[PDB]
Amino acid sequence: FHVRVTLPPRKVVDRWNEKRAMFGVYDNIGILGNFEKHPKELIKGPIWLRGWKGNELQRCIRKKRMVGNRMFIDDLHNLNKRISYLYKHFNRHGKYR
Amino acid sequence: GADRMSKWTSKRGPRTFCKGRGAKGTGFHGRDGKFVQIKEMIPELVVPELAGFKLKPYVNYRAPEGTDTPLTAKQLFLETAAPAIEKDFKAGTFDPEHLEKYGFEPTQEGKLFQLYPKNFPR
Amino acid sequence: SKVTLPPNYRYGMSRPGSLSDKRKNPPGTRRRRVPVEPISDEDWHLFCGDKVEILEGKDAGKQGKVVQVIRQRNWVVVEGLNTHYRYVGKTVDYRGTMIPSEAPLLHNQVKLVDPTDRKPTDVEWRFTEAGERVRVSTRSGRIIPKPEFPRADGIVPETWIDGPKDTSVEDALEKTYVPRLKTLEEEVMEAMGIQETRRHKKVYWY
Amino acid sequence: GLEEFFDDPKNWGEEKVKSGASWTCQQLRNKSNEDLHKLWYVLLKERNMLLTLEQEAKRQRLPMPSPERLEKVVDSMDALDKVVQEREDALRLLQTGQEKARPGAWRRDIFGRIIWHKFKQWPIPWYLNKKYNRKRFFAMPYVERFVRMRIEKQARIKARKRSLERKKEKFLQEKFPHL
Amino acid sequence: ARNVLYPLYQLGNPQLRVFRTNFFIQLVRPGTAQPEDTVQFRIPMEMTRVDLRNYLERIYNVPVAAVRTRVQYGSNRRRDHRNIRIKKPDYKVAYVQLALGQTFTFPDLFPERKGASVDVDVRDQVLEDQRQKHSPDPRRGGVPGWFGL
Amino acid sequence: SEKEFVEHARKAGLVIPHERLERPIHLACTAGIFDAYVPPEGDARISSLSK
Amino acid sequence: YRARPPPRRSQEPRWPDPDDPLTPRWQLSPRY
Amino acid sequence: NSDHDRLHTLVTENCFPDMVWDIRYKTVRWSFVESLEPPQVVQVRCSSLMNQGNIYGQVTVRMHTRQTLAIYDRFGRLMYGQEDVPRDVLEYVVFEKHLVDPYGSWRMHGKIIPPWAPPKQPILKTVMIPGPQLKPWEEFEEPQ
RNA sequence: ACCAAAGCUAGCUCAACAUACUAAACAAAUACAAAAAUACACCAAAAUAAAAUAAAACAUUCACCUAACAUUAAAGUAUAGGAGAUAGAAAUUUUUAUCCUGACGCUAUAGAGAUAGUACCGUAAGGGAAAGAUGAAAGAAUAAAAUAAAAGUAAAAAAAAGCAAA
Ligand SMILES: [Mg+2]
Ligand SMILES: [Mg+2]
Ligand SMILES: [Mg+2]
Ligand SMILES: [Mg+2]
Ligand SMILES: [Mg+2]
Ligand SMILES: [Mg+2]
Ligand SMILES: [Mg+2]
Ligand SMILES: [Mg+2]
Ligand SMILES: [Mg+2]
Ligand SMILES: [Mg+2]
Ligand SMILES: [Mg+2]
Ligand SMILES: [Mg+2]
Ligand SMILES: [Mg+2]
Ligand SMILES: [Mg+2]
Ligand SMILES: [Mg+2]
Repeated sequence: FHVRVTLPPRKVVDRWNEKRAMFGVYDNIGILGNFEKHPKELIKGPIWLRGWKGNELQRCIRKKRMVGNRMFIDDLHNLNKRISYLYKHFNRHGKYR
Repeated sequence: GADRMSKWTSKRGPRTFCKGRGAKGTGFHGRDGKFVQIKEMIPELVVPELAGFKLKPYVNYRAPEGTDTPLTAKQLFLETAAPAIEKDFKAGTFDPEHLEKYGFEPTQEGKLFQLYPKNFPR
Repeated sequence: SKVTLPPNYRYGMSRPGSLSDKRKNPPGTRRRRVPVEPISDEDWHLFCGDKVEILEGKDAGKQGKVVQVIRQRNWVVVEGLNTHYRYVGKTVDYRGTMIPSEAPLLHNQVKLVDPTDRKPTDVEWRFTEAGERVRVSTRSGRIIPKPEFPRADGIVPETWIDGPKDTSVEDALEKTYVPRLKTLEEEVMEAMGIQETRRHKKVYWY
Repeated sequence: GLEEFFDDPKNWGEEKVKSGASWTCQQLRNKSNEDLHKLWYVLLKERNMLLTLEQEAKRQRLPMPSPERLEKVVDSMDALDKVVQEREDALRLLQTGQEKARPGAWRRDIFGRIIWHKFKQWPIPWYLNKKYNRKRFFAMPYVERFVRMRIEKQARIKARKRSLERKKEKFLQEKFPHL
Repeated sequence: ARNVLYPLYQLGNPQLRVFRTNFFIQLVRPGTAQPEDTVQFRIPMEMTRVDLRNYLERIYNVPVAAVRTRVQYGSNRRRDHRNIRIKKPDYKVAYVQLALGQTFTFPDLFPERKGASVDVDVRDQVLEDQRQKHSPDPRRGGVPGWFGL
Repeated sequence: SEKEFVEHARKAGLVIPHERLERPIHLACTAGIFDAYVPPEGDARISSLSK
Repeated sequence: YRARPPPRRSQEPRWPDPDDPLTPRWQLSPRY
Repeated sequence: NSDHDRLHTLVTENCFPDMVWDIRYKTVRWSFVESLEPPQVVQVRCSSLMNQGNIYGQVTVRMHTRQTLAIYDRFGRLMYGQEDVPRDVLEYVVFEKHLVDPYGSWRMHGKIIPPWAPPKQPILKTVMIPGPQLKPWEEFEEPQ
């Protein structure tokens, strides 16, 4: 439980940088823009997670279906094993049934 | 157990394991079991005469160097054949079919020191 | 020959293969990495042998001559300006020769000074119309000559005497190459008169 | 002439022995092949003498007098060898057009890699060679999987190296806000 | 030469000639009492007895009579700081017996200088005198001698 | 089972590291007083009178 | 600061390269 | 006052050790009270070394003056002498300056004491001077 | 007071883009008992995935399980199933070009096993680690400052009687 004996360097974080000032600026692009673009298109990230949300099993299933043809050998094997384990646990284990 | 990182030399085996250390062979085995050495297989050092040679292993420190201009095939051709080709073309006797008189070797199988097969060590 | 260094290597104004550096950092050490500002060879304007001024430190405003530069840590050192005093002659029952050694300084703390007004200036690289790249000051607008410095060997070409195993300049610069289409082997054989009639047989390569 | 392995007897006990600078490529190229051939042995004798001196210094547990002479001689011999190799390469390019002085081929061994198999010199053709015939230059169908693992491993190494370099650049920019 | 491809020899082939040899040898002082006519060399591992005989007879013009070679194995017991064995390279040792009755004795390549010994003795005496004069006076009992009074 | 101690403080400088310094030592003084003054034997009885 | 240009959906027709092997087939079908 | 930086500025590298080495772990109370005879320059000497092209000039000054020196121990007890005694001392202070150096501060370099100078004041404590330590195979020799 | 304790870095992780994918070294030697220059050959081979598990047993069955078609729906629908557990489409529809890419991921028992597939352990296939911390300068070790905070000891062995406390 030994704790450090010196003051850590105080992080000089500013609230008025470019990212913090323009955070989510076009969140209402559709509503205020005569609908052409959903707020889905502003999400940057993995291809299988743009404008989508699910639990671990659904996320693994979607990843395997979408980008499973470009995964490495061990990555695909790990994804398959994780899918199998999640299927078994979710469909056969738990309390509330 | 035995080692695996160590080199597998001739000192690490039985009597029947007699591996060479990298020296080139110099003959064959004769009739009664002896080794017959071939004179032509032994290298002959072509050592020049250094008695009257006026150069030393080190250069003068104040001697200037030169800009690095590695010799290329284009420069070698310009130095050895371009003047002859130009003079012959001006004279009008140039023969494109025959180029052996200019140092060109159509086939390397004839001469002693071949270039592509590299018949000479050094 | 060159020495190899681990990526986690700290430079301490000592030769990497020197005994002092070896005793300071054994081969089994890997210290914390210090942040070094990336400055390229085309933007490093601090050379060895030029006069510079000191910005911050105990000797604020003093000028000195650069004696060494270390590009790995962006260090520049001047002779006898930023000094701490250390004893070099240490024995069991005797001490002495307390000499002032000098600490290294950064490029942000050392800036070049032009020889005209002897005042601090900012150096920017410019391309001259003559095909040369010479440092040009911006505060005044003048070029700074390259600070020629003697090499570490310790010999100057102006005073050199040839030994028994040195070639003369004329012999070294004499050109005797005749660019023909013969190999060194063929030329040596012809020169020494070695006659070989028989030729090699057919040799298969695979 | 067995004394040629040693320096002059008047320089034996001297602490420092001075010598000239090393030979350079331009100076070597300026010379003819006769002078190059002679200078090779001129440097060979000096290199043997310097090696003898270094070994004797190690044996006697004393520093070698000015050991830069061996480095200078090695550099000069390397420059001479480079010059001769350049001349031979230029001549063989002019005469045959082959870039490499030894025959070779881009083969694919049983491990799936692409290698540059150099050719050895034999007295019999390839189809009659006991030792050469049992070699295998091709990959079996079970090697594609390992080739894919090699590709993926190299890709992972390169990707994490790129990420490391990007993180280092960002950290340096944050640490030195000179913009 | 070494690290080069020797041309294949077949019946009637030309004699193999090497123009610029790649072999570098060292002359070493024997660690064991050898006869007067024996000279000890450390030679590259690719050199043979005939190669060394030609090397000595042609480059140096030495009338050699016999050559006997052996391979000395370098120790591989010393461990690095990573517990990895460090191997000293193996080397070939050759003994050359001269022919015409010439006797070779390895010279003293580091003769001690009387002037150098005298200078070293003078420096040692000066250092001892400096240490003696810097030694504190026992009668002072640790009180510094720099102050006047 | 084979861990060892470290940090054996030793000072051993040789002529090669003592002469292989790239930059030289920039002294600010000298070893001693060259041409050391020898005061005259009589000073105690001459310090009494100013002139 | 000044905000980046708004994301706008281009009204001009889009035609993927038929020679690209990586383009999806639904963008090359006649229904597209 | 134990001001090492200003002491380095004032005295030179040949004067700092001889005055700090054996005093770092003691307490000194040095005061200046009077100077009967003003310091007088005795001689000036110059040494030029052509290896580096550097010239050093030292000036010797004879000084007869009065201080009050009291050197204390690390435990706070008196060691050398009382604080109110104004003893007279005659010394020869030799200063050195590097003329080639653009800055060139005048720094104290050496302190010459005459061989015939009276012995310094005795210390307060007693001192034991042991004889030569003898191995069993050595017999003591009495000097006469 | 010893033993000790605290650094912030090495580097890792997850995605996007991407040239389009077995890196650099390959002088000589390397499938003779690998790193041994050199002799009349022989070379090549395919034939289903199984089971652990679920059906509370276990026999028919048991999604993913190293084979491309992605997304919004039709739809968990039609169907297939000891018609049980469970499995499960299709016809037909939607998907506007590029930058805006970094981190409400870890900081040396964490993050890759990794300082390294190295020491070491096995005949072999194979398994597989721990270990870094001063400072602008150690070319400032008669070296300078912060904690003297875990368990274990010493400073300082114990005096009838008892879950050690109230
Ligand atoms: Mg083993
Ligand atoms: Mg054996
Ligand atoms: Mg045996
Ligand atoms: Mg024989
Ligand atoms: Mg033998
Ligand atoms: Mg069951
Ligand atoms: Mg159950
Ligand atoms: Mg059962
Ligand atoms: Mg059961
Ligand atoms: Mg199954
Ligand atoms: Mg049925
Ligand atoms: Mg049932
Ligand atoms: Mg770890
Ligand atoms: Mg405790
Ligand atoms: Mg009780």
